[PDB]
This record gives sequence, structure tokens and C-alpha cells, in this order.
Amino acid sequence: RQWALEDFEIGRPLGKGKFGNVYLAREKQSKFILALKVLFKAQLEKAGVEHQLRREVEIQSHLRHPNILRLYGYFHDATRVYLILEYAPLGTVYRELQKLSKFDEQRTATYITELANALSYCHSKRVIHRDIKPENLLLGSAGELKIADFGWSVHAPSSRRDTLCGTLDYLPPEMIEGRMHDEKVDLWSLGVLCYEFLVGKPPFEANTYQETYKRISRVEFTFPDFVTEGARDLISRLLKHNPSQRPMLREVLEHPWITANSSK
Ligand SMILES: O=C(O)c1ccc(Nc2nccc(Nc3ccccc3Cl)n2)cc1
Repeated sequence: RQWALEDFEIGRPLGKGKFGNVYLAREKQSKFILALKVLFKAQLEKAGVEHQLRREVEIQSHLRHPNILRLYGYFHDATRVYLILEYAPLGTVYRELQKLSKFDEQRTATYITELANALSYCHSKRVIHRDIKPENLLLGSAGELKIADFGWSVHAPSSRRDTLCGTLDYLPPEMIEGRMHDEKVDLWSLGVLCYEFLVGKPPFEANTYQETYKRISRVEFTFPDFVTEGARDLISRLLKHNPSQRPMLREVLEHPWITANSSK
């Protein structure tokens, strides 16, 4: 009816964010495993986000997709807000990407279809701008890809390197430039993901925030040799200063290179 903390057993922290942690967890009776997002709400006050969080769990509770991480429920005690989340066993595509250093065209094209389907679902539900950079993407039961998004950025301990430092790389020129953004932002993201999948780094990566901005806004990015032309064409068509010049989502799914190497 309404949950509370003691309905759950708590395991390790999966990741730690600035507003709180995602703990591995299971409902007490069913012994069923899930993820508990814990938000401190004191850091929520300062940061000035409560309200929109509170209609978030409204909007996200309504969403259902294979490739979207499902929000089971939510509750609060006094000092903390809890998101009851679908558990994704295999973690972040960002770790996986760190493993192999790069993906191949199967992996990529399939992830991309998986992503395109979610966003396309998302739009129909009137939900835009989902942050799909790799560290908010999780890996489900066997191979499947899940957009986590929602709550604010969580890291499993690792690396350090790029902390962020990972920010604008995925941000579209219109967003960076402080301008009204529409559904088409998410296709910019897609273009950046795809590139990173194959290359191992994002196209605009640079040692300074300024320079990164320089490259994004001016859309300056160059492929290493191995990138297939069909890859290039999709990326190129995906990353355009003009939103209107970028494909609709099904165009992506229909793309020659997508359909070729996509397991899905
Ligand atoms: O540490 C690992 O190997 C690891 C990280 C995440 C895992 N699964 C999972 N499921 C549901 C939500 C969620 N939040 C989250 C946790 C850390 C980073 C990013 C996100 Cl979205 N994470 C499993 C293992």
C-alpha cells in the first residue's frame, strides 16, 4: 500500500551520488531484489529541486519500456526520499566501455536501436531530453540496455580520471548556448553515444571546457580510420548544428548501417 524502509533488506551501495546513494536491496518477504535510490532531501532543499522531483515520480511511474529502467514505487520517511527501482545486474555501459575500450558495430547498432526505441516511446509519452550518456545507461538480465536517468548523477567507485569533465560532451550546441531546446536534442546525444561506442572517446573531448565548447558549437569532430562509412553517415546526419537538420527517430532505426549490424 505504502512502503517504508524496513520493508527492505539493504546490500552494498551500487553507486553514490551527490544527493544520495543507490543501494542494492530486496523486499523482505518476497526476497525479491531491487535498487533503492536514497535522496538526502537536505541537499535537495539547497539545490532547489523538490517539486519537479515530486512530479517526476509522477511521470516516470507511468513509463514502461524494456529499455527504460522501471520505477516500481516511492515513499519517504522524514529526512529521505526513496525511489524503488528495477535492478540492473550488469551495471553501467560505461564500465563495460571501459573494459573493452571500444565496442563493435553489432553491439553499437543494437544499443542504438534499443536507445532509439526508448526515446521514441518517451516522446509519445511527452518526455524529452533524457540523459543517455553511458554512465546513466545500465545493463539488464543478459544483454539488454536500460536508460536510468531520473535522479542525479551516481557513480560506482572507479577510475577517477574523467569525473566530470564528462559534461558538455553529450550536451547539444542549443542547450549549451542557453536556448529553447526541443525533442531533437536527444538525437544529438545519440550521435555522440554512437561515436563513443566505436571510438572509445566522445568526439568533442578536450582538456579544457572552453575548447570542448569550441568543438561542439562549431561541430568539429574527426573519425579515426576504422569507422565505417555507414557509421560516419549516421553520426554525421545525427550531429548537426541545426536541430531541424537531424533525423527523426525512426529514420535512425531505418538507417542502412543500423539495420545491417543490429541484433534488434
Ligand atoms: O557497481 C556496479 O558494478 C553496479 C552498478 C549498477 C548496478 N545496477 C543498477 N541497477 C539499477 C540502478 C542502478 N543505479 C546506478 C548505480 C551506479 C551507477 C549508475 C546508476 Cl544509474 N544500478 C549493478 C552493479
